[PDB]
Amino acid sequence: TNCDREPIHIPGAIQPHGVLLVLSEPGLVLTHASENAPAVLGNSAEQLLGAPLGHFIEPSVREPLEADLRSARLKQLNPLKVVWRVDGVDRFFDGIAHRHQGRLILELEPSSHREAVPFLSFFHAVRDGLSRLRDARDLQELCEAVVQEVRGLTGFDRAIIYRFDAEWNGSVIAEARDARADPYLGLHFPASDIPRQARELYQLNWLRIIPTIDYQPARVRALPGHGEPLDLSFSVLRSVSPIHLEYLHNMGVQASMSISLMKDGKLWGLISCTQVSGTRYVPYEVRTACEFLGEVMSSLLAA
Amino acid sequence: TNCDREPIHIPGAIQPHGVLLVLSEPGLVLTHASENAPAVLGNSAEQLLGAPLGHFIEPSVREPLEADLRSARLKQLNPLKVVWRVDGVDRFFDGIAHRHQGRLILELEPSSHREAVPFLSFFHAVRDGLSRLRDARDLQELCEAVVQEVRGLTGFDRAIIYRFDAEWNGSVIAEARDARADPYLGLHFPASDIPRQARELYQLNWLRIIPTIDYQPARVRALPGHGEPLDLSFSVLRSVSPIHLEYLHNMGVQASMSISLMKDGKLWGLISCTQVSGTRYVPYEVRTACEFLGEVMSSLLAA
Ligand SMILES: */C=C\C1=C(C)C(=O)N/C1=C\c1[nH]c(Cc2[nH]c(/C=C3\NC(=O)C(C=C)=C3C)c(C)c2CCC(=O)O)c(CCC(=O)O)c1C
Ligand SMILES: */C=C\C1=C(C)C(=O)N/C1=C\c1[nH]c(Cc2[nH]c(/C=C3\NC(=O)C(C=C)=C3C)c(C)c2CCC(=O)O)c(CCC(=O)O)c1C
Repeated sequence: TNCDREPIHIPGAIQPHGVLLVLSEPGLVLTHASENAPAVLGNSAEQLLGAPLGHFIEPSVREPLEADLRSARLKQLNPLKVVWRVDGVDRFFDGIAHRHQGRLILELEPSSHREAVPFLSFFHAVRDGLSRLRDARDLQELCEAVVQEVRGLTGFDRAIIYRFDAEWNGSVIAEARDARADPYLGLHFPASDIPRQARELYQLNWLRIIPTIDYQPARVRALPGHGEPLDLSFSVLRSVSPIHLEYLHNMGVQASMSISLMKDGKLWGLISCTQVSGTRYVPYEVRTACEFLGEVMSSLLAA
Repeated sequence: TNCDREPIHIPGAIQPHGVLLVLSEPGLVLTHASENAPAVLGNSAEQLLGAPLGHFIEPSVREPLEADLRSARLKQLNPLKVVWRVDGVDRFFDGIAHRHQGRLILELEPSSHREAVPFLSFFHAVRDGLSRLRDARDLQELCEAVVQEVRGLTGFDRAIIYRFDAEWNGSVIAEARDARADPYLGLHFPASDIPRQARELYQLNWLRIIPTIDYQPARVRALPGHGEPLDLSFSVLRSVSPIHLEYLHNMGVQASMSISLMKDGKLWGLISCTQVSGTRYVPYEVRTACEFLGEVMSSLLAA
């Protein structure tokens, strides 16, 4: 059987800090809703399933949101501004929507604290980060620049560059760390620690975040006739493989984030961040800044 | 005498769509002010020279603005939010401040129309642009991607990649254009069209914009004992060489913007945009998005 066979893209559940909805097209009827929607949204699955999205959206946000969800050209439009009028009292969310395997999936994460101008942090993060990455004169300086930059933006206890060999064993070739985190720099690990179906998924979906490894997976409920396993390959809230969560627990890690490094269309390595402390709910603008720096580093893996 | 000798970094004047101030440190006393300040700011040079900056700033913006100007770490903090309370009635500006040759220069450009969330356009421009640049498989596709991207963001009639040879002659190696603009693709030009002191300045200051070639230069006035030619090398409002403005007039160009392409610390080429139509007051977020794409392209000039 071994490591490579557990699926991972169809867990049937999400990480409960956000809500996952599936929307029909073109009508935007909710055909799936994750069952943590009462805690996060103020509505039940029963109120949600089969209702049109617009019924729950503050009316002045509604028309542009529906226009974006139908756009196809959908991020490029992410993040979507979603304002949920429940009882009502608005709740504010960043929507990340995508199409995959014929379904339109909308993920909702509570909008960040502040007031502190939208997208200003991303502007500074990628400008300052790009010039630090360009200062690097070789691969090893590039790696150290990225890991210092990502740890600064996220606050993670540890950030490494994890590089794959021929073979798919990995090596910790650069590390930035708080002093509370043991040093993994220089360690090599077998290929099965990131098994083959994970590596294949990470060639397509370049960012994953587990802000706490202790969560109760929120099942995705569906209208009768619907689900059938939801392919969650491109969903940021996808519940991750339980055996990886026990790897993290045994390693003493409470939260994780990694970013794929690509070279010639093939997975080259990861930027891997870990928290030994407590949780790490990285905000949207920070995650996206980090993933953007991973793309820059990936494009600089040349000569 | 010839082309290489006219200075260009000390014209004594600026392009009048913004205001240039020089500030003492640490006290932020205005020692220089451009003479278009009545039109743009609502104050005269006489009211400005020798007054502390804070006297003109809306009080809730004032402390953070002064903190930034003293920071050193100054962009990284650009753009500064500057709210000018004159009579009073607030006016809103993006401040771009820099230190050079011992002076602290603050340039003020009216804040953009809207309402349309700050920095959202930059977020989308650099994300969408980076992935189009990464799609390029060789230098020629890179060049065509950049020129299509920059023309899309700015609306310029023409955008070219202008590459320097051994020698500093130039070649138009890629072009995107409205059909109203004659094609320069494939043309070669002598080194003197971008003379040596311009090329040296452009190795240090990677962006220049002339939103209309028909402007009355606004003299920079100074307190007695002060100016002495203000070195405007890193100032975005620097009035450009009059002979270049007549080159543009004869070429039939009403507005221009170029971005330096760097390779191994040496000027490699320019992204050059021209308007045959009318003016081109490119907004701050667009200019910065374009310059960021120029840095990415510069970093990809490798192998
Ligand atoms: C055969 C089953 C598995 C064994 C044994 C094992 O050790 N992992 C197994 C399955 C598995 N791993 C992952 C994802 C994963 N694994 C890592 C490994 C590391 N994290 C570190 O900090 C270090 C060394 C310092 C290593 C090595 C990483 C980075 C990841 C990516 C996720 C993350 O960033 O935390 C999966 C997929 C989990 C999922 O995507 O659902 C599986 C099934
Ligand atoms: C000896 C004096 C000069 C002669 C003769 C001439 O032709 N230019 C001279 C001086 C000069 N040029 C510049 C800056 C400059 N020149 C160009 C040239 C081109 N623009 C085009 O569209 C093309 C071809 C399609 C060419 C060739 C460019 C792009 C620039 C940069 C400024 C801009 O983007 O418009 C200067 C410096 C002007 C300044 O920075 O003050 C000078 C003195």
